[PDB]
Amino acid sequence: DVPVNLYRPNAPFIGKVISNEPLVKEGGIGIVQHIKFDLTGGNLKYIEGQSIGIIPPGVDKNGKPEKDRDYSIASTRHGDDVDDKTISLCVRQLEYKHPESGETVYGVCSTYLTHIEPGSEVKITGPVGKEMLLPDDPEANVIMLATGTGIAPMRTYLWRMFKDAERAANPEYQFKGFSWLVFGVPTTPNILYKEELEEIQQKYPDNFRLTYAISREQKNPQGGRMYIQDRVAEHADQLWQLIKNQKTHTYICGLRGMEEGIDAALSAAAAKEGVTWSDYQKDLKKAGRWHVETY
Ligand SMILES: Cc1cc2nc3c(=O)[nH]c(=O)nc-3n(C[C@H](O)[C@H](O)[C@H](O)COP(=O)(O)OP(=O)(O)OC[C@H]3O[C@@H](n4cnc5c(N)ncnc54)[C@H](O)[C@@H]3O)c2cc1C
Repeated sequence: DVPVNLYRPNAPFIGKVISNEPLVKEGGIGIVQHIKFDLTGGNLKYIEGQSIGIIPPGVDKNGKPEKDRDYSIASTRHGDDVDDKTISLCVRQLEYKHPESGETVYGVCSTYLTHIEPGSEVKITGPVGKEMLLPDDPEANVIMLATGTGIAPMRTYLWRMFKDAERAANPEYQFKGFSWLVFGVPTTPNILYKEELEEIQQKYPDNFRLTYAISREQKNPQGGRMYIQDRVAEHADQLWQLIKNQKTHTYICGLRGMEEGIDAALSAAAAKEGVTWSDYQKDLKKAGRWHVETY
């Protein structure tokens, strides 16, 4: 049922860039781009929570062809125009230290993508992944814990749940549960898709809650910068009470490092009721109700 590896590295789909828009507003940190690709002329299909590969041009420092890099799909199965013709990505330009030889180092595939022009052809593989799928059950509770580009699979969920055109296109999924996104970014200009998330919470106050952790604008109770683990700690009891429901799913996505603090906070909440979270969590994972994609 789930589409997987309709295209592979040895024979990728050659798509075309339709658009490449900035998601970091003025005064933000770094570069994050929303990139939409044209799927017509191939049979790439996908669903929410999946990823695709991009193969960038060029050779590495050893003269070898650059390999596939994976990116979370940021559009629903229908694409952003709900026409089943496109796919979108949410791509950060990787750049970093002199402690790697040079000045700023720029990631190969992410710089290629963030600066790519409409009309350009791109090698696309996939889709891949079965561990970040949304339940078919419209009454499920969905907790979403995202930092940075980890917003990508959450966008596919929330758009399927809450976009008018999606609801009209998806007879069998009329979401009536409760979802709660905790989203960590450094600044308010760095809140990817801010306007549309806040629009969704406004329209569906009983079905969507939005919580920000903004490190350059907020301090945790210990006086440090506010991170997502701080917000999960602040709301640990609320989150644990939701997690106790047999129909609750939790999704974690972002750059690696968030999980440790999320676990310590939930562990303290569950312990009050004589539950060891690490054991409860293994069971959730086994049941397919604890989903993690970090990188
Ligand atoms: C399942 C999955 C989904 C992903 N989804 C997304 C997504 O939606 N959006 C997105 O932007 N990315 C996503 N990523 C990461 C993405 O695949 C690429 O790793 C990333 O874009 C960087 O690739 P590059 O080609 O730009 O960098 P490369 O040129 O491949 O450079 C990467 C290398 O630089 C180093 N490095 C990384 N960060 C630092 C740092 N600050 N300090 C020091 N060295 C560093 C390491 O050596 C790393 O191997 C995802 C990864 C996976 C596995």
